[PDB]
Amino acid sequence: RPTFYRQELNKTIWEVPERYQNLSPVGSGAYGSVCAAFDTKTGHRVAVKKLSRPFQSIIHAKRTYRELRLLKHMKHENVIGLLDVFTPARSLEEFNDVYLVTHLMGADLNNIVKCQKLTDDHVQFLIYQILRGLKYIHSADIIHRDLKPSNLAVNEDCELKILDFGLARHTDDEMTGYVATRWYRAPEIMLNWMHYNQTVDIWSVGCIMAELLTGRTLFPGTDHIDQLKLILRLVGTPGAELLKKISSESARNYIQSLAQMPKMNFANVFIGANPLAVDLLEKMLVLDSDKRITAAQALAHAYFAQYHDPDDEPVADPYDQSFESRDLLIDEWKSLTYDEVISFVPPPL
Amino acid sequence: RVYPVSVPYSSAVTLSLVMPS
Ligand SMILES: Nc1nccc(-c2c(-c3ccc(F)cc3)ncn2C2CCNCC2)n1
Repeated sequence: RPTFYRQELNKTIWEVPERYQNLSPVGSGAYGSVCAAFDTKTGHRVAVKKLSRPFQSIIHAKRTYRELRLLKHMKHENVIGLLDVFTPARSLEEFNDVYLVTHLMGADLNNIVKCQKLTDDHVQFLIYQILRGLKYIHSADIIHRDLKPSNLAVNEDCELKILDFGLARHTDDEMTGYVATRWYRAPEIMLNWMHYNQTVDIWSVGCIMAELLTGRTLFPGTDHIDQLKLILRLVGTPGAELLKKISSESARNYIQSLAQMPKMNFANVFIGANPLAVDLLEKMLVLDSDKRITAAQALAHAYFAQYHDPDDEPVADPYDQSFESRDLLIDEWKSLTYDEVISFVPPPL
Repeated sequence: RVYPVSVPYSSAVTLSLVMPS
Protein backbone atom coordinates (compact mmCIF):
# COMPACT_ATOMS: atom_id res chain seq x y z
CA ARG A 1 0.00 0.00 0.00
CA PRO A 2 1.31 3.52 -0.81
CA THR A 3 1.65 6.26 1.84
CA PHE A 4 -1.26 8.68 1.49
CA TYR A 5 -1.51 12.31 2.53
CA ARG A 6 -4.45 14.61 3.39
CA GLN A 7 -5.49 18.06 2.21
CA GLU A 8 -8.68 20.14 1.98
CA LEU A 9 -9.91 21.27 -1.45
CA ASN A 10 -12.95 23.40 -2.33
CA LYS A 11 -14.26 22.59 1.21
CA THR A 12 -13.90 18.76 0.87
CA ILE A 13 -11.02 16.51 2.17
CA TRP A 14 -8.66 14.69 -0.32
CA GLU A 15 -6.52 11.77 0.69
CA VAL A 16 -4.15 10.65 -2.09
CA PRO A 17 -1.01 8.71 -2.72
CA GLU A 18 2.10 10.93 -2.25
CA ARG A 19 3.07 10.39 -5.93
CA TYR A 20 0.29 12.87 -6.78
CA GLN A 21 1.47 16.35 -5.93
CA ASN A 22 0.38 19.93 -6.51
CA LEU A 23 -3.33 19.26 -6.55
CA SER A 24 -5.26 22.15 -8.14
CA PRO A 25 -9.02 22.31 -8.76
CA VAL A 26 -10.24 22.51 -12.34
CA GLY A 27 -13.91 21.97 -11.61
CA SER A 28 -16.69 19.43 -11.40
CA GLY A 29 -17.12 16.13 -13.31
CA ALA A 30 -19.97 13.56 -13.38
CA TYR A 31 -20.80 13.15 -9.65
CA GLY A 32 -17.57 14.75 -8.38
CA SER A 33 -14.77 17.28 -8.53
CA VAL A 34 -11.47 17.25 -10.32
CA CYS A 35 -7.97 18.47 -9.51
CA ALA A 36 -4.93 18.75 -11.81
CA ALA A 37 -1.90 17.02 -10.35
CA PHE A 38 1.62 16.03 -11.18
CA ASP A 39 2.49 12.37 -10.83
CA THR A 40 6.06 12.20 -9.58
CA LYS A 41 6.32 8.58 -10.46
CA THR A 42 5.76 8.93 -14.23
CA GLY A 43 6.35 12.58 -14.79
CA HIS A 44 2.78 13.03 -16.21
CA ARG A 45 0.21 15.68 -15.59
CA VAL A 46 -2.95 14.00 -14.43
CA ALA A 47 -6.55 14.85 -13.62
CA VAL A 48 -7.74 13.31 -10.36
CA LYS A 49 -11.57 12.95 -9.85
CA LYS A 50 -12.90 12.34 -6.37
CA LEU A 51 -16.41 10.89 -6.57
CA SER A 52 -19.06 12.75 -4.55
CA ARG A 53 -20.66 10.66 -1.87
CA PRO A 54 -20.34 7.60 -4.11
CA PHE A 55 -22.35 5.29 -1.81
CA GLN A 56 -24.98 7.61 -0.25
CA SER A 57 -27.78 6.12 -2.42
CA ILE A 58 -28.54 3.07 -4.54
CA ILE A 59 -28.62 5.24 -7.68
CA HIS A 60 -25.25 6.74 -6.68
CA ALA A 61 -23.66 3.48 -5.78
CA LYS A 62 -24.78 1.69 -8.93
CA ARG A 63 -23.63 4.71 -10.97
CA THR A 64 -20.24 4.47 -9.20
CA TYR A 65 -19.86 0.87 -10.21
CA ARG A 66 -21.02 1.61 -13.79
CA GLU A 67 -18.59 4.38 -14.15
CA LEU A 68 -15.57 2.45 -12.77
CA ARG A 69 -16.38 -0.55 -14.99
CA LEU A 70 -16.64 1.64 -18.05
CA LEU A 71 -13.47 3.56 -17.43
CA LYS A 72 -11.54 0.28 -16.83
CA HIS A 73 -12.73 -1.03 -20.19
CA MET A 74 -12.07 2.00 -22.43
CA LYS A 75 -8.70 1.83 -24.14
CA HIS A 76 -8.70 4.33 -27.03
CA GLU A 77 -6.91 7.57 -27.87
CA ASN A 78 -10.13 9.55 -28.17
CA VAL A 79 -11.90 8.16 -25.07
CA ILE A 80 -10.95 8.94 -21.49
CA GLY A 81 -9.33 5.91 -19.83
CA LEU A 82 -7.92 5.17 -16.45
CA LEU A 83 -4.30 5.65 -15.36
CA ASP A 84 -5.04 4.83 -11.67
CA VAL A 85 -7.96 4.23 -9.37
CA PHE A 86 -7.46 4.32 -5.65
CA THR A 87 -9.07 4.59 -2.24
CA PRO A 88 -7.46 5.50 1.17
CA ALA A 89 -9.25 2.47 2.67
CA ARG A 90 -7.35 -0.67 3.69
CA SER A 91 -10.44 -2.85 3.58
CA LEU A 92 -13.99 -3.11 2.34
CA GLU A 93 -15.15 -2.34 5.83
CA GLU A 94 -13.77 1.21 5.72
CA PHE A 95 -14.32 1.79 2.01
CA ASN A 96 -16.03 5.18 1.43
CA ASP A 97 -14.21 7.18 -1.25
CA VAL A 98 -13.12 6.55 -4.80
CA TYR A 99 -10.61 8.49 -6.83
CA LEU A 100 -10.03 8.09 -10.56
CA VAL A 101 -6.96 9.25 -12.43
CA THR A 102 -6.50 10.07 -16.15
CA HIS A 103 -4.16 12.17 -18.38
CA LEU A 104 -4.71 15.88 -17.71
CA MET A 105 -6.62 17.56 -20.58
CA GLY A 106 -6.33 21.31 -21.01
CA ALA A 107 -9.96 22.41 -21.68
CA ASP A 108 -13.32 21.30 -23.07
CA LEU A 109 -15.03 22.28 -26.27
CA ASN A 110 -17.57 24.44 -24.50
CA ASN A 111 -14.90 26.77 -23.25
CA ILE A 112 -13.16 26.55 -26.60
CA VAL A 113 -16.10 27.72 -28.76
CA LYS A 114 -16.64 30.45 -26.15
CA CYS A 115 -13.28 32.16 -26.76
CA GLN A 116 -12.23 31.61 -30.36
CA LYS A 117 -13.58 31.15 -33.87
CA LEU A 118 -12.78 27.71 -35.29
CA THR A 119 -11.66 27.24 -38.87
CA ASP A 120 -12.91 24.43 -41.04
CA ASP A 121 -9.61 22.60 -40.50
CA HIS A 122 -10.14 22.59 -36.72
CA VAL A 123 -13.71 21.43 -37.20
CA GLN A 124 -12.51 18.57 -39.45
CA PHE A 125 -10.03 17.20 -37.03
CA LEU A 126 -12.18 17.75 -33.89
CA ILE A 127 -15.24 16.02 -35.42
CA TYR A 128 -13.05 13.21 -36.79
CA GLN A 129 -11.69 12.47 -33.38
CA ILE A 130 -15.24 12.43 -31.88
CA LEU A 131 -16.48 9.93 -34.52
CA ARG A 132 -13.42 7.80 -34.08
CA GLY A 133 -14.01 7.51 -30.28
CA LEU A 134 -17.71 6.94 -30.88
CA LYS A 135 -17.05 4.07 -33.39
CA TYR A 136 -15.08 2.45 -30.54
CA ILE A 137 -17.74 3.06 -27.80
CA HIS A 138 -20.53 1.96 -29.98
CA SER A 139 -18.69 -1.25 -31.01
CA ALA A 140 -18.82 -2.28 -27.35
CA ASP A 141 -22.58 -1.73 -27.29
CA ILE A 142 -22.32 1.41 -25.20
CA ILE A 143 -24.35 4.57 -25.95
CA HIS A 144 -22.96 7.85 -24.68
CA ARG A 145 -26.42 9.49 -24.45
CA ASP A 146 -25.18 12.85 -23.19
CA LEU A 147 -22.84 14.04 -25.83
CA LYS A 148 -22.25 17.77 -25.59
CA PRO A 149 -19.34 20.20 -25.87
CA SER A 150 -18.65 20.18 -22.17
CA ASN A 151 -18.16 16.40 -22.29
CA LEU A 152 -15.37 16.64 -24.98
CA ALA A 153 -11.95 17.26 -23.44
CA VAL A 154 -9.30 18.93 -25.67
CA ASN A 155 -5.67 20.04 -25.49
CA GLU A 156 -3.86 23.05 -27.00
CA ASP A 157 -2.86 20.89 -30.01
CA CYS A 158 -6.46 19.93 -30.84
CA GLU A 159 -6.24 16.37 -29.41
CA LEU A 160 -9.70 15.31 -28.21
CA LYS A 161 -11.16 12.72 -25.86
CA ILE A 162 -14.75 11.83 -25.06
CA LEU A 163 -15.86 11.58 -21.49
CA ASP A 164 -18.98 10.89 -19.28
CA PHE A 165 -20.13 8.21 -21.81
CA GLY A 166 -22.56 5.50 -20.76
CA LEU A 167 -23.37 7.10 -17.34
CA ALA A 168 -26.93 8.32 -18.21
CA ARG A 169 -29.76 5.72 -18.15
CA HIS A 170 -33.16 7.52 -17.93
CA THR A 171 -34.83 10.76 -18.98
CA ASP A 172 -36.80 10.39 -15.69
CA ASP A 173 -33.52 10.79 -13.77
CA GLU A 174 -32.28 14.01 -12.16
CA MET A 175 -28.79 15.05 -13.40
CA THR A 176 -26.59 18.21 -13.62
CA GLY A 177 -26.21 20.00 -16.97
CA TYR A 178 -29.79 19.08 -18.00
CA VAL A 179 -30.53 22.19 -20.07
CA ALA A 180 -27.34 21.97 -22.16
CA THR A 181 -27.81 18.17 -22.61
CA ARG A 182 -31.24 18.80 -24.13
CA TRP A 183 -29.84 21.15 -26.82
CA TYR A 184 -27.92 18.17 -28.32
CA ARG A 185 -30.44 15.41 -27.58
CA ALA A 186 -32.02 13.41 -30.37
CA PRO A 187 -35.76 14.11 -30.45
CA GLU A 188 -36.83 10.43 -30.04
CA ILE A 189 -35.13 10.14 -26.62
CA MET A 190 -36.09 13.55 -25.32
CA LEU A 191 -39.76 12.85 -26.05
CA ASN A 192 -39.74 9.03 -25.62
CA TRP A 193 -41.03 8.33 -29.21
CA MET A 194 -39.80 4.75 -29.42
CA HIS A 195 -37.10 2.40 -28.15
CA TYR A 196 -33.98 4.30 -29.16
CA ASN A 197 -30.49 3.09 -30.06
CA GLN A 198 -26.94 4.39 -30.60
CA THR A 199 -27.84 6.72 -33.52
CA VAL A 200 -28.92 9.13 -30.80
CA ASP A 201 -25.24 9.96 -30.44
CA ILE A 202 -24.87 11.00 -34.16
CA TRP A 203 -27.66 13.57 -33.77
CA SER A 204 -25.60 14.98 -30.96
CA VAL A 205 -22.39 15.10 -33.14
CA GLY A 206 -24.37 16.95 -35.85
CA CYS A 207 -25.45 19.54 -33.28
CA ILE A 208 -21.93 19.90 -31.98
CA MET A 209 -20.44 20.16 -35.50
CA ALA A 210 -22.97 22.84 -36.49
CA GLU A 211 -21.95 24.69 -33.31
CA LEU A 212 -18.18 24.41 -33.86
CA LEU A 213 -18.62 25.78 -37.45
CA THR A 214 -20.90 28.72 -36.49
CA GLY A 215 -19.92 29.33 -32.89
CA ARG A 216 -23.63 29.29 -31.85
CA THR A 217 -25.92 26.62 -30.36
CA LEU A 218 -27.91 25.09 -33.15
CA PHE A 219 -31.10 24.34 -31.11
CA PRO A 220 -31.11 26.29 -27.83
CA GLY A 221 -34.58 25.10 -26.63
CA THR A 222 -36.03 26.40 -23.32
CA ASP A 223 -38.16 23.28 -22.65
CA HIS A 224 -39.26 20.13 -24.44
CA ILE A 225 -41.84 21.68 -26.83
CA ASP A 226 -39.66 24.72 -27.69
CA GLN A 227 -36.72 22.34 -28.35
CA LEU A 228 -38.94 20.35 -30.70
CA LYS A 229 -40.22 23.53 -32.42
CA LEU A 230 -36.59 24.58 -33.11
CA ILE A 231 -35.61 21.13 -34.46
CA LEU A 232 -38.56 20.79 -36.88
CA ARG A 233 -37.97 24.33 -37.99
CA LEU A 234 -34.71 23.06 -39.63
CA VAL A 235 -35.28 19.42 -40.54
CA GLY A 236 -38.93 19.82 -41.41
CA THR A 237 -41.86 17.87 -40.04
CA PRO A 238 -41.78 14.04 -39.98
CA GLY A 239 -42.84 12.44 -43.26
CA ALA A 240 -44.86 9.26 -43.85
CA GLU A 241 -42.86 6.40 -42.32
CA LEU A 242 -41.80 8.17 -39.14
CA LEU A 243 -45.29 8.81 -37.74
CA LYS A 244 -45.94 5.05 -38.37
CA LYS A 245 -42.93 4.43 -36.06
CA ILE A 246 -44.12 6.39 -32.97
CA SER A 247 -45.57 4.00 -30.41
CA SER A 248 -45.86 7.05 -28.11
CA GLU A 249 -49.43 7.86 -29.26
CA SER A 250 -49.23 10.93 -26.96
CA ALA A 251 -46.31 12.49 -28.86
CA ARG A 252 -47.96 11.36 -32.15
CA ASN A 253 -51.24 13.21 -31.47
CA TYR A 254 -49.24 16.29 -30.39
CA ILE A 255 -47.01 16.12 -33.45
CA GLN A 256 -49.74 15.90 -36.10
CA SER A 257 -51.30 18.87 -34.27
CA LEU A 258 -48.35 20.90 -35.67
CA ALA A 259 -48.78 22.59 -39.09
CA GLN A 260 -46.26 21.33 -41.70
CA MET A 261 -42.75 22.87 -41.86
CA PRO A 262 -40.49 22.07 -44.85
CA LYS A 263 -36.94 20.70 -44.72
CA MET A 264 -34.39 23.42 -45.24
CA ASN A 265 -31.44 22.91 -47.59
CA PHE A 266 -28.39 23.16 -45.30
CA ALA A 267 -26.25 24.70 -48.08
CA ASN A 268 -28.59 27.74 -47.78
CA VAL A 269 -28.34 27.76 -43.95
CA PHE A 270 -24.61 27.42 -43.18
CA ILE A 271 -23.22 30.21 -45.38
CA GLY A 272 -19.46 30.07 -46.08
CA ALA A 273 -19.16 26.37 -45.17
CA ASN A 274 -17.20 23.70 -46.87
CA PRO A 275 -19.82 21.82 -48.98
CA LEU A 276 -18.39 18.57 -47.57
CA ALA A 277 -19.13 19.77 -44.03
CA VAL A 278 -22.66 20.72 -45.14
CA ASP A 279 -23.21 17.34 -46.71
CA LEU A 280 -22.02 15.52 -43.55
CA LEU A 281 -24.46 17.61 -41.49
CA GLU A 282 -27.29 16.59 -43.84
CA LYS A 283 -26.49 12.95 -43.09
CA MET A 284 -26.23 13.30 -39.32
CA LEU A 285 -29.30 15.49 -38.59
CA VAL A 286 -31.95 13.31 -40.10
CA LEU A 287 -35.10 12.93 -38.02
CA ASP A 288 -35.38 9.24 -38.89
CA SER A 289 -32.98 7.44 -36.59
CA ASP A 290 -32.92 4.56 -39.14
CA LYS A 291 -31.53 6.93 -41.81
CA ARG A 292 -28.66 8.68 -39.88
CA ILE A 293 -25.08 7.92 -40.81
CA THR A 294 -23.24 5.71 -38.24
CA ALA A 295 -19.89 6.73 -36.73
CA ALA A 296 -18.08 4.10 -38.72
CA GLN A 297 -19.67 5.23 -42.03
CA ALA A 298 -19.03 8.88 -41.23
CA LEU A 299 -15.25 8.38 -40.84
CA ALA A 300 -15.13 7.30 -44.53
CA HIS A 301 -16.87 10.57 -45.61
CA ALA A 302 -14.71 12.75 -47.85
CA TYR A 303 -14.78 15.66 -45.31
CA PHE A 304 -12.24 13.67 -43.23
CA ALA A 305 -10.17 12.46 -46.22
CA GLN A 306 -7.06 14.13 -44.74
CA TYR A 307 -7.28 12.21 -41.37
CA HIS A 308 -9.18 8.98 -42.14
CA ASP A 309 -7.29 5.70 -41.91
CA PRO A 310 -9.34 2.44 -42.14
CA ASP A 311 -6.45 0.52 -40.40
CA ASP A 312 -6.25 2.84 -37.39
CA GLU A 313 -9.92 3.18 -36.38
CA PRO A 314 -10.23 0.28 -33.98
CA VAL A 315 -13.16 -1.48 -32.36
CA ALA A 316 -13.43 -2.40 -28.64
CA ASP A 317 -13.24 -5.70 -26.83
CA PRO A 318 -16.41 -7.35 -25.54
CA TYR A 319 -17.89 -5.53 -22.55
CA ASP A 320 -20.17 -7.26 -20.03
CA GLN A 321 -23.13 -5.02 -19.05
CA SER A 322 -25.12 -7.81 -17.30
CA PHE A 323 -24.97 -6.04 -14.00
CA GLU A 324 -27.37 -3.41 -15.45
CA SER A 325 -30.39 -5.67 -14.94
CA ARG A 326 -29.67 -6.22 -11.23
CA ASP A 327 -31.51 -4.84 -8.24
CA LEU A 328 -29.15 -4.57 -5.25
CA LEU A 329 -28.54 -2.74 -1.95
CA ILE A 330 -25.99 0.05 -1.37
CA ASP A 331 -23.62 -2.42 0.29
CA GLU A 332 -23.64 -4.85 -2.56
CA TRP A 333 -22.86 -2.11 -5.11
CA LYS A 334 -20.15 -0.97 -2.71
CA SER A 335 -18.47 -4.42 -2.55
CA LEU A 336 -18.60 -4.82 -6.36
CA THR A 337 -16.98 -1.38 -6.69
CA TYR A 338 -14.25 -2.38 -4.17
CA ASP A 339 -13.46 -5.52 -6.14
CA GLU A 340 -12.96 -3.39 -9.32
CA VAL A 341 -10.70 -0.96 -7.44
CA ILE A 342 -8.58 -3.87 -6.11
CA SER A 343 -8.38 -5.73 -9.42
CA PHE A 344 -7.22 -2.61 -11.38
CA VAL A 345 -4.05 -3.18 -13.48
CA PRO A 346 -2.45 0.07 -14.75
CA PRO A 347 -1.88 0.35 -18.55
CA PRO A 348 1.56 -0.35 -20.20
CA LEU A 349 4.21 2.18 -18.97
CA ARG B 1 -32.71 31.33 -40.98
CA VAL B 2 -29.05 31.42 -42.00
CA TYR B 3 -26.17 30.62 -39.66
CA PRO B 4 -22.93 31.68 -41.36
CA VAL B 5 -19.71 29.86 -40.46
CA SER B 6 -17.27 31.58 -38.18
CA VAL B 7 -14.53 31.32 -40.72
CA PRO B 8 -15.65 31.03 -44.32
CA TYR B 9 -14.00 28.08 -46.12
CA SER B 10 -11.12 28.87 -48.55
CA SER B 11 -9.59 26.62 -51.28
CA ALA B 12 -5.91 25.66 -50.73
CA VAL B 13 -0.86 22.84 -41.96
CA THR B 14 -0.80 22.48 -38.10
CA LEU B 15 -3.68 23.18 -35.68
CA SER B 16 -3.85 25.00 -32.32
CA LEU B 17 -6.46 26.26 -29.82
CA VAL B 18 -6.08 29.18 -27.43
CA MET B 19 -6.69 27.71 -23.98
CA PRO B 20 -9.13 29.42 -21.55
CA SER B 21 -7.43 30.90 -18.47
N1 LIG C 1 -8.87 18.64 -17.00
C1 LIG C 1 -9.39 17.41 -17.07
N2 LIG C 1 -8.70 16.43 -17.65
C2 LIG C 1 -9.23 15.11 -17.80
C3 LIG C 1 -10.46 14.84 -17.25
C4 LIG C 1 -11.16 15.83 -16.60
C5 LIG C 1 -12.39 15.52 -16.10
C6 LIG C 1 -12.82 14.41 -15.40
C7 LIG C 1 -12.18 13.27 -15.06
C8 LIG C 1 -12.75 12.04 -15.42
C9 LIG C 1 -12.07 10.90 -15.06
C10 LIG C 1 -10.90 10.89 -14.36
F1 LIG C 1 -10.25 9.77 -14.10
C11 LIG C 1 -10.32 12.10 -13.98
C12 LIG C 1 -10.95 13.23 -14.41
N3 LIG C 1 -14.15 14.52 -15.24
C13 LIG C 1 -14.52 15.72 -15.71
N4 LIG C 1 -13.45 16.32 -16.27
C14 LIG C 1 -13.47 17.62 -16.90
C15 LIG C 1 -14.71 17.80 -17.71
C16 LIG C 1 -14.76 19.22 -18.28
N5 LIG C 1 -14.78 20.06 -17.10
C17 LIG C 1 -13.61 20.00 -16.22
C18 LIG C 1 -13.48 18.60 -15.71
N6 LIG C 1 -10.58 17.12 -16.51
